[PDB]
Amino acid sequence: GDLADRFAELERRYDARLGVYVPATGTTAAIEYRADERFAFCSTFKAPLVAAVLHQNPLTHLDKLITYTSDDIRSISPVAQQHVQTGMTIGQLCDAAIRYSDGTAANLLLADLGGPGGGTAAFTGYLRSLGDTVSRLDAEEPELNRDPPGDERNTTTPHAIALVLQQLVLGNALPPDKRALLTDWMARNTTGAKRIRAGFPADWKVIDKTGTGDYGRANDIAVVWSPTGVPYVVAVMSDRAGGGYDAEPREALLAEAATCVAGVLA
Ligand SMILES: O=C(O)C[C@@H]1CC[C@H](NC(=O)Cc2cccs2)B(O)O1
Ligand code: NA
Repeated sequence: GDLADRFAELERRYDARLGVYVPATGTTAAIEYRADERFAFCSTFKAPLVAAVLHQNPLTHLDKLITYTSDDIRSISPVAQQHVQTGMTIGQLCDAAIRYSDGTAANLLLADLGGPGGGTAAFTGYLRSLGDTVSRLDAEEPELNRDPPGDERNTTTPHAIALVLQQLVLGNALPPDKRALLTDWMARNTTGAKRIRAGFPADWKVIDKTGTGDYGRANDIAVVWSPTGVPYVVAVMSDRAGGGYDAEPREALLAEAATCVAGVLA
């Protein structure tokens, strides 16, 4: 259709590979572009990671204090690295993992799921439990960013991650109370002003989880509400693998992709 051609023009203009998935609703068709193609998760996994922790524990667990050392700061950790002396509660870790993409928080929450591979296996299994047979997490931060194009490790697809997020925020994967916490953390995200948010009019609400990696990898997964309160899930994934491991990620690609989506859903 014409929208596919426009996504293709966007890819050509940015010298990038773009993936888009907006699940169909009772009133709207799905928007799909390279939606069954694999893209690195990057920091986007930190949102479903928080859902896994929520899922597996009573809410009182959020008050559990976790201590760690400066040697645990092995990845970009804007919150955790300033709380080595105090520790952080599981809830604070969930907050940081989503709103600041905190990698140490992510690793600690992975550990909290238990089992081999520092909780990476358990994370993947959580996604399996939501019907996702595609996504896989194989390493902790930062080593999960190291995989070259073509390697299936630490990848998802726009389709798979969109349907995960759909079930988590809009569906019944979580009880409404836990769902509200996940939603609130994504709502107050600090990292996403220049991506999906930048492509929707100000009277639309946007909650989201960003990620950035090597090979120009830039993702955003969002739930948006129209001015009338109609929700949609918008997953946008990109890389610029053609330019090499140090290709510049382009936030503006995601904003423009989201603009194209907002045009269809207005
Ligand atoms: O939310 C965002 O968009 C940024 C977030 C930062 C932590 C994670 N990145 C890393 O830890 C290393 C990186 C490689 C290339 C860039 S940062 B994550 O994937 O992305
Ligand atoms: Na500190």
